[PDB]
Amino acid sequence: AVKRPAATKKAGQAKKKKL
Amino acid sequence: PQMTQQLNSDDMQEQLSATVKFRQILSREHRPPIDVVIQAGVVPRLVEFMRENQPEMLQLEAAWALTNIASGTSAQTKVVVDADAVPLFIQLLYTGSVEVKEQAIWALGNVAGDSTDYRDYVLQCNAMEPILGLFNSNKPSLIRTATWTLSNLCRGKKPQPDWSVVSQALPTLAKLIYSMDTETLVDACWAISYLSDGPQEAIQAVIDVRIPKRLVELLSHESTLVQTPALRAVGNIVTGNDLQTQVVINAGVLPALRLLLSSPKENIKKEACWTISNITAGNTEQIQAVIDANLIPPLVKLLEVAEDKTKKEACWAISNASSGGLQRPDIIRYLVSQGCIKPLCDLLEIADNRIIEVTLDALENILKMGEADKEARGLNINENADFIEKAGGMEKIFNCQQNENDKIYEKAYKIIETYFG
Repeated sequence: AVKRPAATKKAGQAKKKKL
Repeated sequence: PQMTQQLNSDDMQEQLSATVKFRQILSREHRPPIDVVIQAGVVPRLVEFMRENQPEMLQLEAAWALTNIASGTSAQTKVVVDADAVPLFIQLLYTGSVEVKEQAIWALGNVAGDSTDYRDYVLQCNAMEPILGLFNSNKPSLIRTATWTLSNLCRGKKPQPDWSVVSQALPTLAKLIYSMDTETLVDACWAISYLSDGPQEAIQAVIDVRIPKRLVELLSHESTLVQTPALRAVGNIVTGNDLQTQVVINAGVLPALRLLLSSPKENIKKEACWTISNITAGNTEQIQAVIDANLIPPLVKLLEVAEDKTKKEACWAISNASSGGLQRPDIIRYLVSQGCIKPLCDLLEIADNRIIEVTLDALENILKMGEADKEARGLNINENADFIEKAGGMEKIFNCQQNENDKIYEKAYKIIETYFG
């Protein structure tokens, strides 16, 4: 059949503040 | 200016007291005065306190402060990047103490996660080597930040990062997922989902370093912060060929997917349906394995009562499996006995044209098997045609004949004329 790559992208937080 | 004075001062004890100050003002939970600090022009001065010759304590506060400046808008980040702070951040990973490395690694995280170019930049600076070298430490806080920064260096698929460079992290990553620390487990999984997003070579590299087995365990991890990126990663792996997909199957991914289909989170169910559809796009044995794992019943319910985005994913999974009936007819007879026909028809009046096209393919496969059985046995009627009619499905396949899409009408036409004349 057909293997489909994901259409919606995903990732964690691009940046973080240190406290 | 009382602070800025002590910063630009030649007094050793004054320059530290002033650094501590700028740090704390930018370490506030509320809106940090990020622009007021840059306004004072104290950037290159704090970059200057990250050089070999500075006290351990002055490098710690200087780097800390510089980190929360990069953690702002792209502009506030570019102010730190051009003050040539990157290469000084990297060296500090080689020469600073633990406390100091924790500050410089974090800062490299914000700089790498700002854009595909600052990412490539930090990598061109050869920061991969010293970063991987950091994991020879046992300090969880240091490990967490290093995993997150490492995370940001693998991220980004548009301008894809250098593979001969980031594939170097795999060995480290393979050890990291055996960590008991939740946060660490989250970033390790994100990094792996990024790396798994490539071609058949990448996927195979993730497989060679032996990540699949533990990654599957992580699907049933306690926190959903772990499950999401782990699921995505396992998902990307099954976009590979049949042999690669089999590896994930042998690691027990199917029972794990059954659990995820009942997840309180809606997006996890969606990605679990997606993942299963790429498994039913496999060979006979793999479709048969999905069936044995008992995945169809909960997949059929989702096809009838769930968010349209999930229903679509479920549709692919069942539709893909139905194409397997040619080599093994019980596959389709099984789907039918589980009530896939009604939920399938009910999806014919949806807005998406590609889903309608995929739904109609499933129904045709079901009609075909129904016809072969009619002739093979001594039947007078195509039983799957009746099921479809009684489910109000024949009226909908009929309306599809008036859909502007070509492939749809032409197919909806073949069905009506061939099975409902």
